[PDB]
Amino acid sequence: MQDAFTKAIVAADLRGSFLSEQELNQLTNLVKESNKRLDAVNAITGNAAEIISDAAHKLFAEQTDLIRPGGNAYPNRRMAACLRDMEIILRYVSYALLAGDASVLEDRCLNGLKETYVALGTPTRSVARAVQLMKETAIGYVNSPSGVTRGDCSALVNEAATYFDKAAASIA
Amino acid sequence: MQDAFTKAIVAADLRGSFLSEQELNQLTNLVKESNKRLDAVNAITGNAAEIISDAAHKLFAEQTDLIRPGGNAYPNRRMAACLRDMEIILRYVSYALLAGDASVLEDRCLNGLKETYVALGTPTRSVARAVQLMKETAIGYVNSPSGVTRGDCSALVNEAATYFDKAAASIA
Amino acid sequence: MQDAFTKAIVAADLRGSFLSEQELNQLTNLVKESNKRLDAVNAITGNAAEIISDAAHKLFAEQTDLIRPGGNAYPNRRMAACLRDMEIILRYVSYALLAGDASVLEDRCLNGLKETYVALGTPTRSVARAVQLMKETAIGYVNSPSGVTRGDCSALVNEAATYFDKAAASIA
Amino acid sequence: MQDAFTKAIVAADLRGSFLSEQELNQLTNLVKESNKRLDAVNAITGNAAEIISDAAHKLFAEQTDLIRPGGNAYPNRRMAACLRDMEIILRYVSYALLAGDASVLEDRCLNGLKETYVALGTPTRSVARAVQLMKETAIGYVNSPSGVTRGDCSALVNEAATYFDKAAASIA
Amino acid sequence: YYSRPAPRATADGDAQTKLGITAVAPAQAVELRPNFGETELQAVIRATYKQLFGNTYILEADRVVQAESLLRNGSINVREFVRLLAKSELYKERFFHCTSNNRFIELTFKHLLGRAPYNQSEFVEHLDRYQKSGYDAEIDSYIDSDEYRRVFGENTVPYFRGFKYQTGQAAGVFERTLKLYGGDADSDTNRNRQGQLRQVDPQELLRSGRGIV
Amino acid sequence: MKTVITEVIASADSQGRFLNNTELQAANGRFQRATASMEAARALTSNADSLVKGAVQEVYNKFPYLTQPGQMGYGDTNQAKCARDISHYLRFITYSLVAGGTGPLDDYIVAGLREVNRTFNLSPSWYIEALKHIKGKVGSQLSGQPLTEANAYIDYCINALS
Amino acid sequence: MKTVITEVIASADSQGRFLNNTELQAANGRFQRATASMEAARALTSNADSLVKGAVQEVYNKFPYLTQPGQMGYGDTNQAKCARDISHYLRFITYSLVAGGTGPLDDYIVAGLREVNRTFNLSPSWYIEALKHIKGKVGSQLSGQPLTEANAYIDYCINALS
Amino acid sequence: MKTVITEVIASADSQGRFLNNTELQAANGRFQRATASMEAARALTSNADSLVKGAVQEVYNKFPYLTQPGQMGYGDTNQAKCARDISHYLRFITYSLVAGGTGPLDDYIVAGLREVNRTFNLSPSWYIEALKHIKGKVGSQLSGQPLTEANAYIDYCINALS
Ligand SMILES: *[C@H](C)[C@H]1/C(=C/c2[nH]c(/C=C3N=C(/C=C4\NC(=O)C(CC)=C4C)C(C)=C\3CCC(=O)O)c(CCC(=O)O)c2C)NC(=O)[C@@H]1C
Ligand SMILES: *[C@H](C)[C@H]1/C(=C/c2[nH]c(/C=C3N=C(/C=C4\NC(=O)C(CC)=C4C)C(C)=C\3CCC(=O)O)c(CCC(=O)O)c2C)NC(=O)[C@@H]1C
Ligand SMILES: *[C@H](C)[C@H]1/C(=C/c2[nH]c(/C=C3N=C(/C=C4\NC(=O)C(CC)=C4C)C(C)=C\3CCC(=O)O)c(CCC(=O)O)c2C)NC(=O)[C@@H]1C
Ligand SMILES: *[C@H](C)[C@H]1/C(=C/c2[nH]c(/C=C3N=C(/C=C4\NC(=O)C(CC)=C4C)C(C)=C\3CCC(=O)O)c(CCC(=O)O)c2C)NC(=O)[C@@H]1C
Ligand SMILES: *[C@H](C)[C@H]1/C(=C/c2[nH]c(/C=C3N=C(/C=C4\NC(=O)C(CC)=C4C)C(C)=C\3CCC(=O)O)c(CCC(=O)O)c2C)NC(=O)[C@@H]1C
Ligand SMILES: *[C@H](C)[C@H]1/C(=C/c2[nH]c(/C=C3N=C(/C=C4\NC(=O)C(CC)=C4C)C(C)=C\3CCC(=O)O)c(CCC(=O)O)c2C)NC(=O)[C@@H]1C
Ligand SMILES: *[C@H](C)[C@H]1/C(=C/c2[nH]c(/C=C3N=C(/C=C4\NC(=O)C(CC)=C4C)C(C)=C\3CCC(=O)O)c(CCC(=O)O)c2C)NC(=O)[C@@H]1C
Ligand SMILES: *[C@H](C)[C@H]1/C(=C/c2[nH]c(/C=C3N=C(/C=C4\NC(=O)C(CC)=C4C)C(C)=C\3CCC(=O)O)c(CCC(=O)O)c2C)NC(=O)[C@@H]1C
Ligand SMILES: *[C@H](C)[C@H]1/C(=C/c2[nH]c(/C=C3N=C(/C=C4\NC(=O)C(CC)=C4C)C(C)=C\3CCC(=O)O)c(CCC(=O)O)c2C)NC(=O)[C@@H]1C
Ligand SMILES: *[C@H](C)[C@H]1/C(=C/c2[nH]c(/C=C3N=C(/C=C4\NC(=O)C(CC)=C4C)C(C)=C\3CCC(=O)O)c(CCC(=O)O)c2C)NC(=O)[C@@H]1C
Ligand SMILES: *[C@H](C)[C@H]1/C(=C/c2[nH]c(/C=C3N=C(/C=C4\NC(=O)C(CC)=C4C)C(C)=C\3CCC(=O)O)c(CCC(=O)O)c2C)NC(=O)[C@@H]1C
Repeated sequence: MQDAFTKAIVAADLRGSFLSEQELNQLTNLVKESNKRLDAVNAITGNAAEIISDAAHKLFAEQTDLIRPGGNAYPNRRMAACLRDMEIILRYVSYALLAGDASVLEDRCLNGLKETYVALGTPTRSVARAVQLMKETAIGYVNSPSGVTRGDCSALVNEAATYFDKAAASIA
Repeated sequence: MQDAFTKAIVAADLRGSFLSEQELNQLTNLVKESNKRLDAVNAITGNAAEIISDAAHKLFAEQTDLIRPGGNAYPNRRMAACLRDMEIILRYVSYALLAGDASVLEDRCLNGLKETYVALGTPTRSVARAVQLMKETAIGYVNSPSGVTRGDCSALVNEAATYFDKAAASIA
Repeated sequence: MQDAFTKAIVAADLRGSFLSEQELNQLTNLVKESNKRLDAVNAITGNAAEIISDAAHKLFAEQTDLIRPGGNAYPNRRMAACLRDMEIILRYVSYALLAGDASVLEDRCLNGLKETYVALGTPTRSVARAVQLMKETAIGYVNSPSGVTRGDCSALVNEAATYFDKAAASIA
Repeated sequence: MQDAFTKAIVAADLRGSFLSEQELNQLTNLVKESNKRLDAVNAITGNAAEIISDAAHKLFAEQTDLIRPGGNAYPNRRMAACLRDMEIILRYVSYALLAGDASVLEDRCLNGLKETYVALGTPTRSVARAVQLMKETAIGYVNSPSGVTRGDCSALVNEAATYFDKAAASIA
Repeated sequence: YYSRPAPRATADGDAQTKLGITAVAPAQAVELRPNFGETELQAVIRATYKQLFGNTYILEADRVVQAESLLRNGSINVREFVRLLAKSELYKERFFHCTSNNRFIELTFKHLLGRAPYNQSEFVEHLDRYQKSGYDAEIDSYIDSDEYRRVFGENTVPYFRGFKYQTGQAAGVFERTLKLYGGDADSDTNRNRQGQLRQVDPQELLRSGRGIV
Repeated sequence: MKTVITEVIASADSQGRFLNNTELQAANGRFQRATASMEAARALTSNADSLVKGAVQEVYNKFPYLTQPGQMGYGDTNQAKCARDISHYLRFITYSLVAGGTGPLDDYIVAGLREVNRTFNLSPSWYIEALKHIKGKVGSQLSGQPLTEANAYIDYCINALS
Repeated sequence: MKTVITEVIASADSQGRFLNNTELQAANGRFQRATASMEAARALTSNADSLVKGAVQEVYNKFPYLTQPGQMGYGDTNQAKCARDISHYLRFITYSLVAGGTGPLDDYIVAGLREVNRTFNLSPSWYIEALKHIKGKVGSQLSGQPLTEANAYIDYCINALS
Repeated sequence: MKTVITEVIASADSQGRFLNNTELQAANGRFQRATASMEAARALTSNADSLVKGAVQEVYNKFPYLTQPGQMGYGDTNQAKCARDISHYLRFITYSLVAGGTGPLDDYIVAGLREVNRTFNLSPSWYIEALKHIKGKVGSQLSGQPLTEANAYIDYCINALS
């Protein structure tokens, strides 16, 4: 696998060089944010169940047909599959967020996902939608926590977004 | 898997509806024929060995080259395979006949058979031929038994045919 | 598998015939050379380690980049694989040499190799080069042994070459 | 598996009770020593290779028969095993040391070791000896480092000993 | 007349050698026996490593010494040795963490049973299994399953069952496994350009039945 | 989908053998029974609606608080759903009778039941009552084997739900 | 049992390798955290009882009907049980804080949670409230990291329950 | 590549679960340590060259005969290589410090070490000295935790080599 640190290393390796001082300063800074980074993750994990639950409700309010006979989220088993999937995607996203790198997400999760969905007949569009719905709810928590020292998390928040979006895009 | 009953169900499900009274009457009558249906199957199974034996003889009388050195049914090992295959196809056909549905046959047996045969270099045409030869012999028994109450089996006989033919076609 | 004898058989079989007297005399003669044949093989096996060691040194002196960061033979892990590949190829070649037939080599060793090399990004040309480097060194031993009865091994030597070359070609 | 913390928990559980304040104070202080604890482990791991190498030399100087034909450490194959084993035991000891509990070492390695050795005909006595030889060398490092903050490690040192000894005993 | 070179005049072997499946087709089976010579042990070990890891190259450091010792004492059977290898950092790093679960399932299917996946349902039972319980429970379900026990049940190294007719096979294994095997020098490799990707296309699965769930 | 017919085929298929007398005997069983099964289905199909109303209703009596504001039973949307759901159960039990196996029930309803219900906080209990109430009504319109069949399937769900 | 320390050992053991720097770094993390964790535990342990009373209570307010006769909340036995259970949850949470991993929680509470709850018809919802109410109280006695830790674990259960 | 962060993800991933408190604790450890690690790297990176010269040199003192004609230490090419190699080892050691795991070392240096060395008849011994000599020098420019870290990694190789 890969993450922010390892990555920079690898790059450096092919040049054949010690790490540039400039490059260290990326990592040095990254460290400093750690605490923020962590809490972000913690927030997702803490609220996981909910995040999904929520997103689902909204997804089905919008696309009523998914839950109608002939739709893709019917019958029960399909609905369960759909829920399961949403969760998974989330799980990965979180992982990435900690790593500070998309990779884990791309390789385990996104890679081949679209085509799977296609073969099954799952409407990729809707999947993507769900991912976004999730995104918003998730940010909601990341950004509004309780008992945490107040400061600016934007930087992290945006990176979070990006991950969600890579997801949305590749699925779609 | 699937069969006549299950199928009708599934259809009904996508409409989202209870079964039509009309539709019940398909199944109701299907039941009535059961006994006939069964005997048909029984006849095949009872004569299995023979059916094949016979068909083979005829197949090789026609296409002498198969059994000539360098042909596809030579040497022994190949010949064995060829016999084995015939049997299998038969077996499935029977299955279908009982189910009252092609599916089982199409999915496990036929689907991708052609491609296999291609890759191996086995001549699909001959295979198809064999299937027909089988067909005729089989019907022979279905249609001319002993100790059964005399009546009309045509309906079943034709359906039998169709199964054989789907086979012939998809292989060919 | 296959080898010189078996092969001739197979040919004969497709004609459908007993072996030609002429054809026997090919095999009869082939037998006579056995002893030479054997010693040839023995020479390779005896010197194996070195053959490779040698070839490698030369390979890396020539293609400096392979061992540079970013090249294919760097780092250790990769280097190890490359040595190992060389051994495997050699091993097979020897096998062939004994069999008196390319087949074994083509099927087990060369078959699929190109595509692998492609996917990995390994530069096929260099691989081929290595194979040759090996060839020359190997012949070196085959052709200059000690304590063997003096005579002419050319016939064998050339066949050896061919094997190496089939290798070079199919890889390249 | 188990360790100091987990253990205390489990005990508490069967009483059905919250942890006694007294009991917390065991763990509280255990924490405080952590840093020392860690360095201890680090010292072993850092010197591993050596520890063994050393012990072996001494073992074989003493029990010359092991390495003579008919002995248990002869021939090469066996010798290799014997070295491997020593190492393993070491590894486990270290593990324990970190955990702050014997459990892991006994369950993973010691439980059944004696009997194995017996069945093979390995002289358990000698094995035990080796373990001690190791012990002494190991302590040597744990207790005499450079560039670590100077202080008292005794407490840890003794616990280390005990682990080694449990090993020695159960094997013997 | 009844003896004459047929006009096709393909050999017996021909059909296999043209595909490159000549070694795997009726593959040889390696069994460990009640008391084993030093060579039988080392054959079995080589065969396992080659089959589980998919002819990918295992260095001298990658080997797992303990599992091999236990296999030497007699304290674990070959079936247990297989589980230990399968449940291992090295396996997980090659065929699990870099690929997608769809890709992994088809790999493990091939590694632990020489066939490819028979139909789409096989992906459902193994993907849900993985979310419900670990990787580990999933891997077990393979070795634990009756098909693993029925063939190569104990003390036998797993061998490719693909490319030969097996009872209750689906059609279109043959072709599917040809996508997975791809020749004696090919090997599935975490570390090739464009990463680790499924060969089996998802539309051919549905071509074999697809029930609800 | 699990029906008598599919199963024997499956079993036959696995062993790699022709359908012999053993399996046909079994099949025969399914067909003989059908007449009763079919009858039961016609009866449920007809009274569907009425059964549904009665059930939904029941549930509310049984669990008054559901109809209070801020609860699940409250506000028409939910009531509509609640109706729908029970109708889905009703249509599928009928399917099973006709198919001559639990099959239809299993994959459509039983599969994933738990997790669905967990994630949306549907309490199994409710459904159960619905069913029970139904069972009671059915216990009038039907009789003899037809009845027996209806029960079997209805119960099968109770057990799955609980 | 999963704690930081046990895991790294496990991982080291599986590979068959000595504990190297990688793992120690991890360990260091745990034990550094402990100081906060430990504090939290002392706080919960002390107020245990009071938290429990408050919780049990809450549940009843939230679900009045439980206290009615013929229900689960009704009659002392049940109340006793209800108390017991909530206390058990708290005890595991305290244990986990000290152990420095979810381990204790997973093995006692979580594994088999569903089926237990199903067979005895315990509604997850209830427990949850209990927890939430707790969380709220804890949100006074604690602060900063100590608090954060307490939450994490409390939540972990909420998620498992739901 | 094995770093603290990658591992916990991996472990989380295997079990199929979200990162819970357990793993974060571990992560935290990695991050707090980094400050020391990073420092050490800056120090090695700067003095690289000087360390290398000194090492190469040392080796020759230790094994005079290498510099004699017909040996491996002899003729500039070889000396150049010898330099290169040690420099490569140093670069990986710096990489590891920063990555916070042995990962980089394992994959570049260690894996395949043996066979390479065997086939080219590089004697581990040599490398070792190089390292040791280095370790000694580093034992001046650094101090406290920064030092400790540097050692760990340097050693890790010694052990792998031997
Ligand atoms: C929910 C938002 C939508 C939905 C999903 C859905 N998915 C399937 C089936 C599968 N989905 C996957 C997903 C993955 N494979 C992976 O490896 C990963 C990452 C690890 C993911 C996320 C796979 C493997 C399958 C096939 C196996 C299975 O059936 O579970 C279905 C069922 C399709 C069917 O007809 O069987 C569905 C419904 N569908 C919707 O309608 C939502 C928009
Ligand atoms: C960001 C989304 C929101 C936010 C975060 C935030 N956190 C801190 C500081 C800390 N947070 C933690 C958290 C952790 N460190 C760990 O080791 C773990 C796992 C065991 C966690 C959960 C810690 C320890 C700190 C430092 C001490 C403290 O609590 O102050 C800050 C302050 C910045 C800084 O750390 O330098 C912030 C901003 N708070 C917000 O306002 C965002 C909504
Ligand atoms: C006989 C009528 C004709 C014939 C048959 C033939 N088949 C093979 C080899 C194979 N046949 C199969 C086929 C199947 N696999 C399946 O899954 C099914 C049912 C779904 C079948 C029917 C397979 C897999 C093989 C290859 C492996 C094996 O031997 O089991 C041969 C031999 C060719 C070869 O080189 O293997 C032959 C001859 N060909 C004829 O000449 C007849 C017209
Ligand atoms: C059709 C190809 C042939 C034929 C069939 C035929 N059968 C019946 C009646 C019955 N056949 C059976 C057979 C079975 N029932 C079972 O349960 C089983 C499995 C153990 C079998 C094998 C039975 C019991 C009956 C009923 C009694 C009877 O023997 O008649 C008929 C009569 C019409 C009907 O609908 O039952 C017929 C016509 N007759 C033909 O023309 C072919 C020879
Ligand atoms: C060395 C002369 C050149 C070189 C070779 C090279 N090969 C690999 C990697 C692989 N090579 C093979 C090939 C085989 N597997 C077999 O069984 C056989 C014989 C039947 C061969 C020849 C395979 C399968 C691999 C993958 C191994 C694995 O995944 O562990 C490499 C390494 C590339 C990589 O990134 O792994 C190299 C370097 N390449 C050169 O640069 C030399 C000129
Ligand atoms: C050819 C590359 C070089 C060469 C070979 C050569 N060998 C012989 C004769 C023999 N060599 C062997 C060797 C073996 N026979 C075996 O059974 C085995 C395996 C156990 C070996 C290794 C034997 C037995 C003979 C016969 C007696 C002998 O060695 O003299 C010849 C003589 C020709 C002949 O035997 O017909 C030759 C020429 N000699 C060279 O100089 C070539 C470079
Ligand atoms: C060395 C100090 C002494 C010695 C050792 C020795 N051991 C064996 C054989 C085995 N060693 C073990 C031990 C283990 N395997 C494990 O997995 C574990 C951890 C649970 C241990 C500690 C086992 C079980 C074997 C057999 C398996 C194998 O060979 O790998 C031998 C060889 C004897 C034989 O016939 O196998 C030896 C020499 N004996 C001495 O002479 C030393 C005093
Ligand atoms: C004991 C066997 C010998 C010894 C140990 C010792 N260590 C310290 C202090 C520290 N040791 C460490 C080491 C680590 N902390 C970690 O997180 C890790 C893994 C990444 C290690 C290896 C640390 C950080 C400290 C704190 C202060 C420092 O700068 O070292 C002491 C002092 C007492 C204390 O616990 O702080 C001692 C005594 N030193 C000896 O002389 C013993 C022979
Ligand atoms: C009736 C006893 C209670 C009630 C029901 C109710 N149901 C939902 C939501 C769903 N209902 C189902 C059930 C099914 N859908 C299926 O596909 C099948 C299998 C064929 C069944 C059994 C489903 C899946 C949902 C969830 C998603 C959806 O909207 O369909 C609700 C809404 C709850 C919510 O939105 O969170 C309700 C209220 N209503 C009542 O009054 C009773 C308490
Ligand atoms: C409290 C919110 C409600 C309540 C609960 C209640 N629980 C039971 C029975 C059980 N509860 C549990 C729970 C646990 N037992 C354990 O060992 C653990 C893990 C440490 C837990 C969480 C169990 C297992 C039971 C089953 C039998 C038993 O008593 O142990 C009941 C009795 C229900 C019955 O019919 O068995 C009740 C009522 N009590 C209330 O008043 C609230 C509604
Ligand atoms: C230095 C102590 C001694 C010395 C060294 C020396 N090395 C080689 C050849 C090689 N050295 C390496 C080492 C590495 N290259 C890598 O990519 C890695 C991993 C990052 C390492 C550790 C390698 C792989 C080679 C072989 C290929 C090559 O030419 O680079 C030699 C030459 C040996 C030969 O046979 O050509 C020498 C001499 N020289 C001295 O003076 C010391 C004795």
